[PDB]
Amino acid sequence: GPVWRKHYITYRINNYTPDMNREDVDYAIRKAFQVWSNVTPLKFSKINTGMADILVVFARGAHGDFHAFDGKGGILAHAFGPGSGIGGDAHFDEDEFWTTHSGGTNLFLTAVHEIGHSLGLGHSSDPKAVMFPTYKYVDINTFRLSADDIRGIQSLYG
Ligand SMILES: CCCCCC[C@H](CC(=O)O)C(=O)c1ccc(C#Cc2ccc(Cl)cc2)cc1
Ligand SMILES: [Ca+2]
Ligand SMILES: [Ca+2]
Ligand SMILES: [Ca+2]
Ligand SMILES: [Zn+2]
Ligand SMILES: [Zn+2]
Repeated sequence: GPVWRKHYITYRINNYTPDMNREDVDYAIRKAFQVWSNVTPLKFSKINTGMADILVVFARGAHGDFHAFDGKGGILAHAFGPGSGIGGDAHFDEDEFWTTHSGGTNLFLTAVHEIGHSLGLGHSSDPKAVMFPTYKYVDINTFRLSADDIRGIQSLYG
């Protein structure tokens, strides 16, 4: 049907992963959402029934990701552009070992990046902006966002 929205976005979480703790995914995804929403004119909303805009699914390198990247570290996940259905969703290398709160890779870091890809604009290309390709494990404790960066996205279409 006729799709043309620019404020209210939908979201859906996969089966809470097989390993990754569900409560952990909700907390990490919740915090990232507030950071992306509180810095954006477009509010977001998760559900668990009807179709949604940003869909988060856990899979191992196979369906793409450049002939299946890794499954034990390296990258964490990726997301596509707009569109419908599949478009706007992301895939996290579930095969690997994810660590909630601490122990390695946090869901928050991937949640913020994955989310920004769906809504957030282009990247910065610079070892500092929460979007750049270069991966660097960093507990959310230091996950800080430049005022100019967040202010630019909110000031653009907001
Ligand atoms: C050109 C292909 C890019 C692949 C790079 C790996 C992939 C990119 C993506 O998420 O889309 C990935 O899984 C990934 C890459 C970077 C990060 C990060 C980060 C980060 C580091 C430090 C700070 Cl302060 C903030 C964020 C996460 C996942
Ligand atoms: Ca990985
Ligand atoms: Ca989608
Ligand atoms: Ca896993
Ligand atoms: Zn993928
Ligand atoms: Zn990116």
